[PDB]
Amino acid sequence: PMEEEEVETFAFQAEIAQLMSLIINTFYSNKEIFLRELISNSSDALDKIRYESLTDPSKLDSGKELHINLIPNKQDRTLTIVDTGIGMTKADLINNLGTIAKSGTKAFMEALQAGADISMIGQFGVGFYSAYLVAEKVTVITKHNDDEQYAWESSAGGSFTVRTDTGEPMGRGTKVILHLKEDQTEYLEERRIKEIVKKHSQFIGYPITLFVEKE
Ligand SMILES: Nc1nccc(-c2cccnc2)n1
Repeated sequence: PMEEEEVETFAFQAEIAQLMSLIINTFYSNKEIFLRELISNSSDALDKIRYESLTDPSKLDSGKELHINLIPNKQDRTLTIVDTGIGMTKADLINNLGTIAKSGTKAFMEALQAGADISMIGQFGVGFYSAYLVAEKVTVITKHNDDEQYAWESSAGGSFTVRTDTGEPMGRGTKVILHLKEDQTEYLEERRIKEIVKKHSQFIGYPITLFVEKE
C-alpha cells in the first residue's frame, strides 16, 4: 500500500535567505570551520539534556550516553554529524532553523561584505548556516523527548521543508547530514577530519568518535 506523508515547505526569513546566498555564492578560505559550528551546537544540546536530567532523570530514558559521532561516507559523499543531545521540538526547528529572524543576521552580512572571515559566523548566532560552505544540501534529523522525530532539509534556494521522519529512529538527539559539493570531498578523508577536529574542537566536554568505512 502506498504510504502518505505530509510535508510543509517554508520560506526562510528574508535576511536568513540573504545570508545563505552569500555563504554559497562567495569564495571563502577556511570553509573547514563548518565542522566546529556543528560540533558546538551538539555540545550545547548535550549540556541541555545533562542539566535537565538532574531535575528529571527520566529524561535519559531515551539514552544515557552523551556523545558525538562523525561518519564520512565516500560512496554517497556525505559527512554526518550525530549527537545524543536535547534534540529539537517542531517549534524549535521552525524557530532555530529558518522562519524566525535572528538579531545577528544583518550584522553578520555587513561584517562579511566588509571582508570578515566566515569563521566569525558563530558569534552572530547563525553558525549552523556555515554548513553551506561545503554542502549543496543539508538534512537535519532530530528527536526531542516530548515530541516525535522530524526531518528538516534544504538545498537553500530560499526554502526548506519539515516533515515527521519515518526513517530510522534515533533515541534522542540531532543528526546533521551534509551532502557535499564535488570539490569539497576532502572532508570525507579520515586524516582531514582528525586534523580539523584537533584544530578547532578540542574543548568539547563529551566524547567524539570518528567512524571510518573500510577501504
Ligand atoms: N545539534 C543540535 N542540537 C540541537 C539544536 C541544534 C541547532 C541547530 C541549528 C540552530 N540552532 C540549534 N543543533
